[PDB]
Amino acid sequence: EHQKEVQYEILQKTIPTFEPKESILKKLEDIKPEQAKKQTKLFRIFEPKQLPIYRANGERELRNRWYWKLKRDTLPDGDYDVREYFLNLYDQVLMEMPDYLLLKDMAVENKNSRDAGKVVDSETAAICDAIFQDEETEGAVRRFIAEMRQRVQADRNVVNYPSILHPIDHAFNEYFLQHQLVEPLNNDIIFNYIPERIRNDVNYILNMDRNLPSTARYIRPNLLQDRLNLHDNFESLWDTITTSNYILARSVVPDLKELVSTEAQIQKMSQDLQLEALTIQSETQFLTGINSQAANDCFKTLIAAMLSQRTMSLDFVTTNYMSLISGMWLLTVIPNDMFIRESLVACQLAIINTIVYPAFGMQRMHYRNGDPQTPFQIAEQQIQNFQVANWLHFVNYNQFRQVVIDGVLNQVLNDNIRNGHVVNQLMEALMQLSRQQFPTMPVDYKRSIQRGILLLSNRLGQLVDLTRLLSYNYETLMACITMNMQHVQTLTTEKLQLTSVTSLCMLIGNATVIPSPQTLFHYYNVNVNFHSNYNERINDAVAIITAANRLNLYQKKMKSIVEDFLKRLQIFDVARVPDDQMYRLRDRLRLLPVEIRRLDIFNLIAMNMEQIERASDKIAQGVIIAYRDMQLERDEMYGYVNIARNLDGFQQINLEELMRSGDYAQITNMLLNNQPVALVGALPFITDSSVISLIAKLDATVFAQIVKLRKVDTLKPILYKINSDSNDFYLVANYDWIPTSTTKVYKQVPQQFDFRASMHMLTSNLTFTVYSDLLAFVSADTVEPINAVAFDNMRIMNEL
Amino acid sequence: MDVLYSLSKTLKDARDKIVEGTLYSNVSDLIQQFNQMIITMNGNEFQTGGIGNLPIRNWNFNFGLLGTTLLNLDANYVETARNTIDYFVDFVDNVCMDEMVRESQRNGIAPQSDSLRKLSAIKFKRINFDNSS
Amino acid sequence: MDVLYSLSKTLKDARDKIVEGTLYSNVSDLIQQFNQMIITMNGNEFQTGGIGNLPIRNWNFNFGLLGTTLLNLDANYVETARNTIDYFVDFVDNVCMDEMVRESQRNGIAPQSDSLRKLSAIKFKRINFDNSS
Amino acid sequence: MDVLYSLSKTLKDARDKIVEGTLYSNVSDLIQQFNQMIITMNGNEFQTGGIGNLPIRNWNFNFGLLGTTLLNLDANYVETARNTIDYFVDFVDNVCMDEMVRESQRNGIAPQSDSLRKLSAIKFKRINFDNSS
Repeated sequence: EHQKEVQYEILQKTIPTFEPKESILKKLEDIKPEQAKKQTKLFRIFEPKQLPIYRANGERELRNRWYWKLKRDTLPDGDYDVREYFLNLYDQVLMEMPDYLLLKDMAVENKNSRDAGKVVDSETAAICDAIFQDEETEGAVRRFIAEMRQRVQADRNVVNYPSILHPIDHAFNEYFLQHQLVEPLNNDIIFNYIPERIRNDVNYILNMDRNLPSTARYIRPNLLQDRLNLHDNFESLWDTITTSNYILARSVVPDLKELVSTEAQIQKMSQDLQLEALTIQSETQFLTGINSQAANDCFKTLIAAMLSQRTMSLDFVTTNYMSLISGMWLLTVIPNDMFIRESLVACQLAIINTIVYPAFGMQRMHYRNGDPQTPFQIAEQQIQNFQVANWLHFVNYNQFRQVVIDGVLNQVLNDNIRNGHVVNQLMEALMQLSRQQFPTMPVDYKRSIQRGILLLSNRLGQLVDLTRLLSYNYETLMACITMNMQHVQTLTTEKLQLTSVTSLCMLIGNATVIPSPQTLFHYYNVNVNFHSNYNERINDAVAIITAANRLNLYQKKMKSIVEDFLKRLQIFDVARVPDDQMYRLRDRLRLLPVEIRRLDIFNLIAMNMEQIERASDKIAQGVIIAYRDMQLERDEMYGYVNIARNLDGFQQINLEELMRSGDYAQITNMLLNNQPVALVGALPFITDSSVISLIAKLDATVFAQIVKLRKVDTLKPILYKINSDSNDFYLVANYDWIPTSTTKVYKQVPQQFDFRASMHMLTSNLTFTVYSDLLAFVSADTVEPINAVAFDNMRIMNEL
Repeated sequence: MDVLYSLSKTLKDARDKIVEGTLYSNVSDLIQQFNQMIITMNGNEFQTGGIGNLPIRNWNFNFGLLGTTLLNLDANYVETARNTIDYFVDFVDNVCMDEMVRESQRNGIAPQSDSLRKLSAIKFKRINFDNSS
Repeated sequence: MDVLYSLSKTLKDARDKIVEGTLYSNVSDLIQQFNQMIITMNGNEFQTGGIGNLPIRNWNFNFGLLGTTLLNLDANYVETARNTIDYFVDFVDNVCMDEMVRESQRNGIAPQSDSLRKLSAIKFKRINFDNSS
Repeated sequence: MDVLYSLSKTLKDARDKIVEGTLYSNVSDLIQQFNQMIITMNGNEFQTGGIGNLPIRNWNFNFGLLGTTLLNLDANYVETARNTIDYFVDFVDNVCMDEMVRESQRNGIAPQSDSLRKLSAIKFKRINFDNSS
């Protein structure tokens, strides 16, 4: 068998299931819902700062001026890394962003106000104070700063607070205030949140024993469907998902109560079918009679596989015929979709060659695998009985029936399995095989196989009621399914022992087990939590992929995004995904539209890339080299400075594409032969306050290492910030020379602080409460399980 | 009939909206419908004409999807879009000339050509778009 | 008057765009406007007619919102949409017949019917949509 | 010529779609095109007229972008939008009157005015929008 395990391991290495199959349940029950996040600050990218100004001859004035300086200017160099940093800022905003906002918890007192006054941040209180204290703002403004008043309304649930924000920061905060993902909760929404079968079941008694105020709110789970069809082409991912849903649904189905005492059952089955008279062996026929490790685990296996759409495989011994006789009931209750094709045809052919074709005198069939016709399906066209043929034609076409119920697709039984009426035909077809004389079988094996059929055919009601119960548990747990129930033949199969089926047949009593409403709600909780997790992660993934592609990041390696994506679904072993499914999960995430929330934030960040980049003070975005003495420009910011307004008239050479190509060919030419040019990049610069360095013409000397190194990474040009504080300024002041410089550092001046375009009234609510559980508000009882009824209001477990 | 109007409405809009240099958010909801159209129409073969001097043409659809990763649509995307649009416009032109030419005394409101009887299935129902004319 | 055109433009588009089998991204911006319309119009009662033989009809709006969770619109969504659209179309038909029938010598540019004087408030201003005719 | 139709189509839609009280999702794809238009047209100067009695007008574009942070468009956004739209409408009016007045025997299909010869560059190609008329 050492070949068999290594071939199964070669198959298993490409499947992302975790090797402890029970442990996945922990990793599936520890998917908490995405907690409602509340913000305590106001997302300030910029801040006002006092800067000294220089009145266009060099002299530093006797006052300062407020400007919009970008706090935390961690902007890197080069065109590529700067917009990679804007994507880092995009991810930082997405993980920072609150759902709901209450401005009253951020409201702080306005220290100057002549009544009481409440601004909405400690930093806007500091800005408010500092604009009130200085001697150069307007009298209307300085009067108003101690006259503005919040508007807090106890009715209508609104608050209005003044704020001093940048229009960019105001765009982000007003986006966070308008679009909130929070919305009213009452008893007429919790009533719709539970599934439809449980709403209209008389077995489960649910109502509201708790009050909900008007300030009760929640968050929708986003229970939208797949958008990525994982079932048709992602077979190794679908294997992992069916294993995870399988071990989930296995731990939810109820344990069997009040079974047959196993020793009396084993002795009855050992005296009815005798094996000391026959000779194949004595014992191995009777591994059946186990109380809880065979019948109960078969019950779990059947319902968990049917709920998770996990394909099963049949294990048996062909000489063990009672396993095949119970396999007949397995084939009539479970649809033949469920079992893998070779095991289905193998057990079916075993049942037919050992029981049904020896019955009616017919020669045993040779199957020929290549046909689409199962052995029952050929057999009934070869058998005329009207009693066995009814059973064979049932099992030939019992399969699931695909219908959406409240959006979700569901795999349902027909109503003959559903009320257990089909077993009244299997037992009619089985005791037809019992009054059946076989034409050439030895009589001891014939009497043994007829009495082994009579072991089954005398449990008419005990198995009618068992397949009523099995189907009812499948009903009540199918209602809490929130993803699709797609039936795809999975790779690995959950092996079923037919000995466990014989145990479930011969050991069930009449005690009804139905899922209690706490484990019926908990299954729904973990299904909705996994589906919420799944959709919110896909939205994050298409956000990051679409943002990284619209921001021209092509060293991005989207496989890393998809690897960090599959780690977060918390059921996958990402290092075992095959490369074709990884690249196809990549090119399937790119056909999806971005969530409107993510797309609005990307629009907020994409248009303000230039204002955040060009107010950085660490980088300057390109250098004019003109080779003629263009004159030093007067600026109130810097004094005299070689700052440039446009890159017009000259050549914009992209420095990023120059770094990519590496052929140079041009900047070498235009640098050797002294031709004017404008290098567009995101370089860092040397600020330099020296007139001696201005006369010595230092800026032409920082470009020859571009053709020495053949690298534009070390390009650090020089800004000529000269002023009265530059302690070489007398050469500017005493002599009659015109301020000239060869090259220019293209840079934008920062925006000055205007109080009119920065004061804003922010509006939110007052004191609501979000609720994450949404199902602790349902009080939950059940009818006494002796009185449990089916869909038809007839009692399941009739047998009492 | 509804899906034929839907094919023509998407081809008209994709000649109008998918142009060179336009922003992607202007066409972000049209490219998804056009990709749904390509996904639905692949693997299917049609046969138009066969009455009078209208020639018999066989139609086979094997096209790749359009990209959803640009910010401004460049000329590569416009040229591959113009190829796919010109093939679908020739297809719908011959389907419309195959349908206007036929008639029936029994139930005239039903589609008469083979191509429009094939398009009247629910497999092609996801082609459907707004019905504004 | 602006909100009456907005009601009619959304009802025209929702008869056109909300069809069976269409993709959700084609109608993702219309369903939000139609839900804003339902949210605005609930709890309000109107009274149309009362001049000549135009009969007095009372209008009460109590509707649930439309779902925002499909990928392709199935026939359930289309049938509940057709119900809500038919009620709103009957409402706006009777409001328009109540407004075309009345006149005033004093200031004719003002709304004359009671329903359009009630729709001219800022409570109903969030109904407003594009004004393209 | 394509960008002139695109300017006029966005100005027509932004007079139509950007109104008071309308939902932001109705105009979420138009504001991005109008911001792309503002970003493209800034820093450029134009000169219209100069033939007959058509007066010479100089055009300079220095505008801020429109906000993308409202849920329902309030009247502040509508008034600043109406200002920017009225300036661009006056610009495109004078460009169209400068282009209809000129002609050439050599190649008449080419733009003749200085403003439309300046708009025929690829710098202005990102203005482009749907061509539906």
